[PDB]
Amino acid sequence: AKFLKAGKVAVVVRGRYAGKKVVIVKPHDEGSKSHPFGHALVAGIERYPLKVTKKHGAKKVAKRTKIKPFIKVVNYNHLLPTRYTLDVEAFKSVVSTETFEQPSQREEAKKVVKKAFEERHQAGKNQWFFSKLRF
Amino acid sequence: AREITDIKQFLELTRRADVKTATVKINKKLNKAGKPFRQTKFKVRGSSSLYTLVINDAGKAKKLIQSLPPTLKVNRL
Amino acid sequence: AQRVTFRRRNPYNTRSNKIKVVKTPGGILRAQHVKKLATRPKCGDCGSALQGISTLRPRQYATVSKTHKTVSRAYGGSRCANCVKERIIRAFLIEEQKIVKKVVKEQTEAAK
Amino acid sequence: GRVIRNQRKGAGSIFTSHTRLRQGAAKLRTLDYAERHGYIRGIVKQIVHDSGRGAPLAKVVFRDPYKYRLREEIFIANEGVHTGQFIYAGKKASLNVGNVLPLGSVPEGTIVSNVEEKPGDRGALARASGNYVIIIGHNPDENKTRVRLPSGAKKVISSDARGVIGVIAGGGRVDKPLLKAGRAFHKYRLKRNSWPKTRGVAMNPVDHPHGGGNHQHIGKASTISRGAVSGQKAGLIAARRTGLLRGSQKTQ
Amino acid sequence: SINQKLALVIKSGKYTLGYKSTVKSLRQGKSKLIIIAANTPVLRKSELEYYAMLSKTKVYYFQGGNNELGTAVGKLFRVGVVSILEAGDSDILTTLA
Amino acid sequence: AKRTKKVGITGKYGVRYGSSLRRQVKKLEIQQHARYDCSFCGKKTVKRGAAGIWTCSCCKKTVAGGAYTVSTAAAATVRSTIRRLREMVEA
RNA sequence: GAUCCGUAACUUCGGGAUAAGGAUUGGCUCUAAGGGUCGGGUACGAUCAACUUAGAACUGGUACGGACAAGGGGAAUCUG
RNA sequence: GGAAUCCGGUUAAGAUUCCGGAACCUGGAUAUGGAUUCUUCACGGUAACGUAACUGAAUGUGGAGACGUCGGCGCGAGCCCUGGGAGGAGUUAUCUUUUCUUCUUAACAGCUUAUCACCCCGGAAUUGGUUUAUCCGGAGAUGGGGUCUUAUGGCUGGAAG
Repeated sequence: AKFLKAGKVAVVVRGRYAGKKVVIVKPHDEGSKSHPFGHALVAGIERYPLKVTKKHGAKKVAKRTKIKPFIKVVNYNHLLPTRYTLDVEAFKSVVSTETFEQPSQREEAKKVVKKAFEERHQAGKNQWFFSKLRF
Repeated sequence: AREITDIKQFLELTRRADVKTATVKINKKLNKAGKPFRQTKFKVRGSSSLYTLVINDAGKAKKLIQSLPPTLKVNRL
Repeated sequence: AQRVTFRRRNPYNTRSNKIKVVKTPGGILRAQHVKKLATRPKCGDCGSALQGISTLRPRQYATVSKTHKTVSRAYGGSRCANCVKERIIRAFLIEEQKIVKKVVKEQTEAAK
Repeated sequence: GRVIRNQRKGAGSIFTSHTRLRQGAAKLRTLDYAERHGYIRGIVKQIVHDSGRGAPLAKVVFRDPYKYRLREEIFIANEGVHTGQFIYAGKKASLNVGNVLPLGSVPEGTIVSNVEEKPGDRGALARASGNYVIIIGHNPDENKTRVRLPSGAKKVISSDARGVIGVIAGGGRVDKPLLKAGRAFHKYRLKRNSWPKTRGVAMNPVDHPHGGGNHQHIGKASTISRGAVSGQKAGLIAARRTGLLRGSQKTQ
Repeated sequence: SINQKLALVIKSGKYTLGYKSTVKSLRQGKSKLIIIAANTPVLRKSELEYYAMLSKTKVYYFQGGNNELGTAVGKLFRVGVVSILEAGDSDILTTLA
Repeated sequence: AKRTKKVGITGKYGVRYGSSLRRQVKKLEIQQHARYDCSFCGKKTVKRGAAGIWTCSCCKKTVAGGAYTVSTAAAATVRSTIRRLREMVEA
């Protein structure tokens, strides 16, 4: 079946986000008058939250667990699809084709993904997604 | 040893407080097929590099030497 | 037909004593001493020259900015985007197989 | 007479080994805790030509068990190994080509090479190209192992001495004639200094026990005793037979 | 034999040879079966088994190298993986293959 | 055309060295200068680089082997001995 | 020297071998062959630039690798 | 092996060393601008990767330094050869739009520039591409579109003074 779906977690293998884990937000299985190949709209995590222990204080536990996200159109061949799944409905509306092309919308959409991803990592749902892949 | 192409970037160079001196070099050249014309070179000497501004329009050259600061030790030719 | 000399007191044709003959604005030939050529940096895995990195003699890499000696990726000026690519494939699949290798032994200890 | 040539061989002036281009001493890993209790896995990174030697050498990198660093050892490449292979060094490792195991953990008839003599001397026997020992038997009490050396001489050694399974690469090397004095020149150019060894019968009575005469002849028996003296040992030292070997030398 | 079964899919079914067209047909859910040669690299074989389990596709392993897998598909080059897009009238789907 | 009758590669030695010595060289210089099949990628690209070193052009894997051929006759039976001796352990 | 012809015994079949042995060779005037780049909707022509080889006529006190440079060759014996 | 200097002029004899102009390196303090930041530690490209920047100690890994010889091929530099033109000198009983000669551009810097290599689209037997030399392609050729190394070359600055 078509496993590249709108909740699937992928791992980028090519280009400035290589090794950074993403989740497919909108699969475009073929074509565009833009990017003319099978491409997916992914939301990712660029700077992973560091490991936190009992030793870290109240303003260090906040500083350790910040999340820098990114949003990206990426080729299917530059994705390694995983078995993992992440909820996507919190930023389904914000990330679209209109989000790119006008970069002013890009930063106003990156904030929603940061608010969403940090809301998962606190009360730590989806443990595999918020860990840096080691290579 | 570096050409400056923006004429307003050349004018902010002259007040950079190390440029004590400059020079205006005139070269008799031709405009690519026939008749001669007057090109002028505005060379300011910075503390570590020489900036050059070539001006082909000899009218626009006249509006630039008045735009030089009155303190610059301008060496004509 | 203007013959030329060395300019330093090494009169031998060594590696450090190369000569290119150039014309000066005095209208004469003069030799100029050319340094030895820079090699490209090579990839740490495959050994191929890795692109986007400027090729300088090794102490000249301290005069240039960061973006002449890197590309924008994990393992920038060290590995070559295809050894990085197989590194992510290999890290993902073995550590996923280790998740399989954990629980496939958890049925043997549950059924012996 | 004067000092003859093989007595000058030991003073080590021009007769030392020409060891610039050597890659290093080919050695097994030292017996740490991992090598004698379980195993450890290294990666063969490069198969490389070492000057003065016929066998190729293999850089095998290992993870240091006690410090975060990498340790590169230089093995002799057994025949079949390739760069990128995982090599398993230790007691409880598997009987594959390339894995170095103690001799007590291999069955009888296992063909190993680079085998230690004392457990811990990092590789002594069966170490030139093509060679191998055969583990022919175990004595599990007083734990010993009878092996057969490449010269056919049988030897009992410790069952904790290690060795790498397989034979050593570059074998069949000496089946090609050198054809030239240039190839023998370049052969011994990276080993020592004894290429052009003028026959002792063509020298003078100062230079050798064989020199002189109005014909080129040895004059006395060329088989010299073991209890002879440095300076007399020119010929066949302690020869228990001479002439062409007809029959089965080939010791049982 | 298995080589008799493949010879009908080449002449009466739909398929793709090569790696980049195979994992494309995994991503589209268009593959029915993939046959991997024996001498494929283990990392390429590991993701082709991973792309199958994301699509619930069955993996068959050929009993030979890429020189003799390209022989069974009737071609003079060497193929590393063949991906059956469509069983035709052959029976690779319904057999142990 | 067919340039030499029987000397083959060893015609570079000309008339020297003795014919039976140039015959044993021709047996091995054909073997060490030939291209062998790679075990890993299945291409015929493996060429010798030095005595006992056999490198493949594409996939770049360097395999250790015999001095003039990739697999010697001695080490092939060794690999099948240790193959036999290992399956007496797992069985 | 170069070009063309012709090359033996013997051989380890690679050589021997420039084997041995012959012919030609200047100057001038021509002929022929060997090339580059440009425009053809989805058969050719303009033009430019090379020294190489072969041939023909004429010519001279039969001369011409005109100085320079530049293998003597063969039939064997001893020996390494 | 190696941080970094070139041109022009000058002396009775010195010069990559002096003089005029124009650079670069190392060590050191440092001030201002640009950049980053309310998503704290930059964004763009599918990607190769781009850039005026764009924090990163311990420790670890890797690259450069760092490398044989011969052969042929491609490219560059200088030299040689040659055409017109602008000067000068020679020959000129006769001839010769003739014989000789000057016509140059450094280090350094900005833009651009390549074999190789890599990326995307595509999926090839009727096998195709291609070297002087036969090697490459389903482990993805030919093809279309791109990215990089800047040896090297072109233009401009240096610089016609």
